[PDB]
Amino acid sequence: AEVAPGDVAIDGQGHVARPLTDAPGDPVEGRRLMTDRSVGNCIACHEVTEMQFPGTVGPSLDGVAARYPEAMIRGILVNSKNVFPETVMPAYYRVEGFNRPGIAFTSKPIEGEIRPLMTAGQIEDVVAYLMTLT
Amino acid sequence: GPDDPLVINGEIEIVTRAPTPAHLADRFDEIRSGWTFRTDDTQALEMDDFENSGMVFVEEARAVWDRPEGTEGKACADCHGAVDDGMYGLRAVYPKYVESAGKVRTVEQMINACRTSRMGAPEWDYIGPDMTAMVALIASVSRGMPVSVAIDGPAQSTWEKGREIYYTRYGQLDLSCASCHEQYFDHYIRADHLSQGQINGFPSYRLKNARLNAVHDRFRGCIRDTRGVPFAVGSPEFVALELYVASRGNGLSVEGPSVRN
Ligand code: HEC
Ligand code: HEC
Ligand code: HEC
Repeated sequence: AEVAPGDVAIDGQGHVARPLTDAPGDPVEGRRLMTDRSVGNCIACHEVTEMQFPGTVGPSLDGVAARYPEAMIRGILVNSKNVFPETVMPAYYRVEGFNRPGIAFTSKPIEGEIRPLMTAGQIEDVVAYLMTLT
Repeated sequence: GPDDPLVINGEIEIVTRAPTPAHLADRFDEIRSGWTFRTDDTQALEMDDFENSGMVFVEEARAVWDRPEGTEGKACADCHGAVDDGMYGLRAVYPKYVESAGKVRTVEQMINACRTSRMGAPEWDYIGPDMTAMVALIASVSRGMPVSVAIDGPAQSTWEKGREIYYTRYGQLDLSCASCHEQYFDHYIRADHLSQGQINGFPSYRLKNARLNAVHDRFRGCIRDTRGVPFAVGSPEFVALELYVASRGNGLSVEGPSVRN
């Protein structure tokens, strides 16, 4: 059972208090997804020294679990803009409202349903990994 | 380094840092060539045409310039003279309003108009190698001249359309050109050092793909890489975006063909 994009309970600060799925997050897979250029591609913008050639557009995620609550970290992943208005960080659990979305990098328009950049489970896996960053 | 001088062949001064154009002054303390964001080793490759692999294609286009092609038996040179004279200055002022068209046109559109209507020759594919080598030759003979594209008058509505596109978020990653090149220039995306995304050095010879890269080819790839659907090369949208992005670099010198990552 996973909470579908349209249904996430989102407080006023952009925090999301409950996991997006009832499956436990696997931090090992979380780690892989973040460096998977095909999925999270998070290292394009973020350094994590625990984990080459990280970008500097976003802050270092070293320590993120020591400074932000789990609910805030999850909120950042569901729709970063709810947490950081007008951020350049992508919204990984959004499926509506894009201008000219394409099928990955094929330049073809998405016709029919738009799937989120990551699934609920991929997000909880990533959250689980970030929570090890104390 | 970022603040080091670029001279080409020991002869051609390139302005690589300039005061921000009035239309953009709110956003940058100064405008900068993409050259200023490259490592010293890559910067050196643009300082001597002998080291600039882009200039091999330019030398080929210099021969093409003199070669009759098409049913009319003419070469560019038969109407325009020596390329160093007949194309002098042109790169610095396109895209521009063209009297015969009642529209803003790009250099590529002009070239294909002569190929078809004056030469009886096949159009060159807009971002293909033949076109891009000829646009690089045209750029090369104006190196060191300030980019000076008009943004008002009959070009205003086109410039405004391009400005709109520049700041529109596209793709499932939901990013505009400004997201990266204005907000985060001088930062890194993975190993790439973000520049201001200027086009005064186009067509660029990219060390990554070892070929010349047309402006609209770069633009197409940038929107693609937001996980988005680019506009067509040669489209009104990318003609507009090119005029606008060219104007973000007004005052920087023509540099093409430049060497970039
Ligand atoms: C650049 C296009 C980014 C990509 C790709 C990812 N993130 Fe990001 N993130 C980015 C920015 C610019 C910021 C700071 C907010 C701002 O807009 O100024 C962030 C922030 C985070 C945070 C919070 C960290 C902190 O503020 O100290 C987290 C936990 C985070 N980002 C996670 C994250 C993950 C897991 C990503 C891959 C799925 C990811 N980000 C990609 C920019 C970008
Ligand atoms: C005579 C039969 C021509 C041949 C052969 C080529 N061109 Fe041409 N070109 C021609 C005319 C009459 C004009 C218009 C001049 C004007 O002032 O209005 C042009 C124009 C161009 C331009 C734009 C020039 C400008 O001043 O703005 C370009 C970039 C151009 N032509 C390129 C070009 C090339 C690359 C050719 C060989 C493939 C070529 N022209 C041949 C006439 C003729
Ligand atoms: C971040 C995800 C980007 C977005 C959105 C856009 N561009 Fe980009 N661009 C990006 C990188 C990492 C690079 C290479 C490093 C650099 O020099 O910045 C580029 C490069 C360009 C260039 C080439 C610059 C040069 O040769 O000197 C151009 C002309 C360019 N980018 C244009 C451009 C436009 C018009 C965009 C909106 C459609 C755009 N880029 C978005 C990263 C990103």
